[PDB]
Amino acid sequence: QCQDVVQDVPNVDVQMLELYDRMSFKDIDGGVWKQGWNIKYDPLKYNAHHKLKVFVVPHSHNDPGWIQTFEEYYQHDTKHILSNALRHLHDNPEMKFIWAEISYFARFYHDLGENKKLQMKSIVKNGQLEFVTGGWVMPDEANSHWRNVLLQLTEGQTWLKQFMNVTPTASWAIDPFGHSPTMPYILQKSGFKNMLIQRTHYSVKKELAQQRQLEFLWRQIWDNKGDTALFTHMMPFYSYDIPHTCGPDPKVCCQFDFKRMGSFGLSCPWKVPPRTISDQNVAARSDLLVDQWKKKAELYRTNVLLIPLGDDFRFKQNTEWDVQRVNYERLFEHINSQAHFNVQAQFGTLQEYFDAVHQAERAGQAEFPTLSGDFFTYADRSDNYWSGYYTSRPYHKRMDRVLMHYVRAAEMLSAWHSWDGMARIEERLEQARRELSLFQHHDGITGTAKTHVVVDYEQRMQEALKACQMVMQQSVYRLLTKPSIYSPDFSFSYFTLDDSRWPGSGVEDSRTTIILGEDILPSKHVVMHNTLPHWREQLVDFYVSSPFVSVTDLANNPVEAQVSPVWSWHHDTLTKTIHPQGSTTKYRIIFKARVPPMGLATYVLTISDSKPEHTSYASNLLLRKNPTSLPLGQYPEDVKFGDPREISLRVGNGPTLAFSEQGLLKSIQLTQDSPHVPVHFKFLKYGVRSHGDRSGAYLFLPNGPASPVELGQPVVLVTKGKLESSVSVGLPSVVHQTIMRGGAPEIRNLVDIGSLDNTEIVMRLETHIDSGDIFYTDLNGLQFIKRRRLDKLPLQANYYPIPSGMFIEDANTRLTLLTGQPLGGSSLASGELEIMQDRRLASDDERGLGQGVLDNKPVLHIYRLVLEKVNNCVRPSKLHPAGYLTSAAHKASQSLLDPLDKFIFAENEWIGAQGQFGGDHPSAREDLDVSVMRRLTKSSAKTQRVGYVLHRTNLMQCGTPEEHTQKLDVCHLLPNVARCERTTLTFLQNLEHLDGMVAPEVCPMETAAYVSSHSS
Ligand SMILES: CC(C)(C)c1ccc(CC[C@H]2CC[C@@H](O)[C@@H]3[C@H](O)[C@H](O)CN23)cc1
Ligand SMILES: [Zn+2]
Repeated sequence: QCQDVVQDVPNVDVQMLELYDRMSFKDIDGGVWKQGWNIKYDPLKYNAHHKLKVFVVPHSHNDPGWIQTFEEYYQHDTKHILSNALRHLHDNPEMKFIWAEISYFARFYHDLGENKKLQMKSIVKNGQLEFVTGGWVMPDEANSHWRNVLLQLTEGQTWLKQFMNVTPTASWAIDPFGHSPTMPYILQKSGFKNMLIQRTHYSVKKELAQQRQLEFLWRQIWDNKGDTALFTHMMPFYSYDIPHTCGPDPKVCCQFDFKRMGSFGLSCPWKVPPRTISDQNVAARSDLLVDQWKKKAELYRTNVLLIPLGDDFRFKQNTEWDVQRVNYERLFEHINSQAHFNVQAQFGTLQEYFDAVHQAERAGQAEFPTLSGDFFTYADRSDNYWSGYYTSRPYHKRMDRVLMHYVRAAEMLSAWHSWDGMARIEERLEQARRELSLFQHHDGITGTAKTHVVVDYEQRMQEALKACQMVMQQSVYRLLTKPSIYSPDFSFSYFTLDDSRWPGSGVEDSRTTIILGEDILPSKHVVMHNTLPHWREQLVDFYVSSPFVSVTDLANNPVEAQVSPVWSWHHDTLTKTIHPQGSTTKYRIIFKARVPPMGLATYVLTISDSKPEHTSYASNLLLRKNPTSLPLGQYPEDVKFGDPREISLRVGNGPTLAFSEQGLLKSIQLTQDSPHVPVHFKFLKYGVRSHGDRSGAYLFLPNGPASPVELGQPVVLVTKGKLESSVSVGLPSVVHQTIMRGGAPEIRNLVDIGSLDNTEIVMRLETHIDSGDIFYTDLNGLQFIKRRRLDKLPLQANYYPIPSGMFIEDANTRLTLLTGQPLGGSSLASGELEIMQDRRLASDDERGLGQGVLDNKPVLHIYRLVLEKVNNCVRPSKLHPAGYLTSAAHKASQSLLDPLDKFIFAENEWIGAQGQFGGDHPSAREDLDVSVMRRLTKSSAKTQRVGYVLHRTNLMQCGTPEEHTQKLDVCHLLPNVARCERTTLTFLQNLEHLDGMVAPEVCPMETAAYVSSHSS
């Protein structure tokens, strides 16, 4: 039944890792096609019986924020583009136009009067205006999580189905900076038949063009059968603009951009202007244009040619619509009437192009190659590799992952009930989904926008977090209060969220202290939520106003707890040291919470006069020369001091970690008997070139390999507890922390690059693992792909996105680093892993942004570090392009991305409180996730509908007995089920009516969607 994703290497015509190994990547002058060759064709190829069919496709690339904000561009440009498209298409029935960004289209359509709404629907229904992709945005493909690529796709397509009555089946991605196979994966499971891409390495375009492999069936790297395949068109030239879309010679194509004659303030840099088409020049102009088209056609296999016609924010002015349309109409009338050309040219849409290509395929005219792999890391010219944006603006990259999880938790917690309109649940969730979707844009999460635009995206995401908190806390109050007592004010705050890692300690003082006292309040209820569909334990922590606090469950059973101080790090501008201060007023309490699948668990925190029986207190040791006292108020244990030294720590039965005198990891010992395996953390810095091209928001152009950060004699703080221990050190630009709770450690870096211009800070791991030139990185949090370091390419070409994790391995040992934020990284030598923390760049890199990156702010990066023996694991063969996580590594990733949520009851007494929700939910096998749970109907619908996205990853078999778990049937999670359907991933089309109303579990590496219908 299920394909084996480990043991069968797919047979494909093009495999990108293998192609990379063989290619030479020489950057030679190809002539007018600077990165190609002088294309030749046989004029006799086309004739009366075999004509070249040419589709000229007008378009306008509209960024939802870049140099201006979304709203600034809407007011200045996009509202005029859309208004004039409506008028011009209405008045000219043969003219066509494609549109990608639904965030803008929705913003426009809601402001139109009814007369114009009807006109707009008519030009869509008749095929003149065609939506391509239909997502909220055209997202980044490097840093984005697959869950959020799906979220923004669904937001735009749901809008289109409701208001336009259409669902695109062709995708258009002309500007993201390199391309991911996560896109065809999601698109093919969302009803798509075709997709188009543009920004791939110039050497890749040349190689594929020579073999006519620019159109291909793109399947996943593990897919042996080919059921994931999606037909893909790669454009062949340097840009999507008119000079790089008519043919190989931009000096010629520029003459066919009729906006460049002067009055629009545009010109042709190749020094020959366009000229108005007339009866006296149309034969010579047609000669030149058809010659360009026939050259382009030589690179493809059918007699159907795609010619995009557009650029950024084009088709704004009425006069521009006229100048392009009238000149092209004169060319078509001539060309189409001159038999000697054997061409039929017309305005078209993207779908019309793909339909004609496949008609040719079915007529036996062409067969297409199969392809797997990705298209990172992009270079547009010379050694200019776009690996800088894997790290740029890292504060907002981390915020993306925080809001990702809060959107999932708010949608899931509120899905359990139907809500009155007055509760504003749908309103708040729509806002949250739309702001997170907007940020997936290729100038949002990428960190490539102007400073004031980054500020706009941040403000929008903060509003979205506040929306999620409101929805979550109203839902907890309803799920855990006796129904006949439940008395909501939908504007009131019953709970406040407590989040230990966002914005994080030393970033923002945002967390509330639980205030207890004999003369004010003896106790406080807290609740934990677990969005994952299996029973979960996790340590949780809260700030409390006394160290003498104990924890009980809601059966009044004692729960073991640990109290630690609250430590903050300060750059002391007097002593010129970075050192910690302990609170005299607040303390941390830590305990293990145990929470049902997709459920809630309540605990109680109670003050006492003295040390509680079931609460312990951490010891604290400050290692530094020249110490001064550190008082901690009521904290029962005195801080200890010492000169810097090496130290070792072990929590529970977990690993034993050894640290250098500078507070950095030096070894891990897995068990009592086992070796101390060398695993060393080191911080280094890259700089910028003093001559030639400069690093900026997009480009990473280092001045050689990185140099060690000079550490001096840093201050190291060691906290030792029964439940949690840690080592923290104040380094220049980074407070580095290693935390131990009995399994793989958690690493946290508080990164403040300060005023260090032209510096990139990297965290490196050095091991003696015999990895050679191989490492693995993930794609969109969905899959791990094999990388090979290539010494034939420069350092920056060997950097890849690290959206969620990376690893190196040999026959016996693996080291995996999981991340809570997307960052750039590599393995530049055998046994090494490295990941960039932040970058501050004084110069612009000449890709249109017009500024460096000088707006850095403190960010708390989070990680898990997993060292494992792998000699017993069943792994793919040497030729397989994929890799897979172990159970421990996958759970460590989930701990970063989807932790327990923590709620503190706001008032003094919670009347009607209950102890647990979800105790009867099935606890599914560990590789299965409910990625999305979303109610799809408002309260007035007679038949309620709930949508689920189910994802099964693939974990290595390494000899651990599988325990029994329960089957998860999402269609029976809510009562009174009347129907269960399998749908596309956007929920917009029903694909299968399911027997017995049971939703089957999915295969490894597959994602399915189901909708349950319920009688209400
Ligand atoms: C020549 C000059 C002015 C430096 C320049 C260079 C490049 C560009 C286009 C940049 C591309 C790729 C990066 C990307 O950030 C931008 C926006 O998303 C916009 O849609 C055009 N894109 C625009 C202008
Ligand atoms: Zn763009």
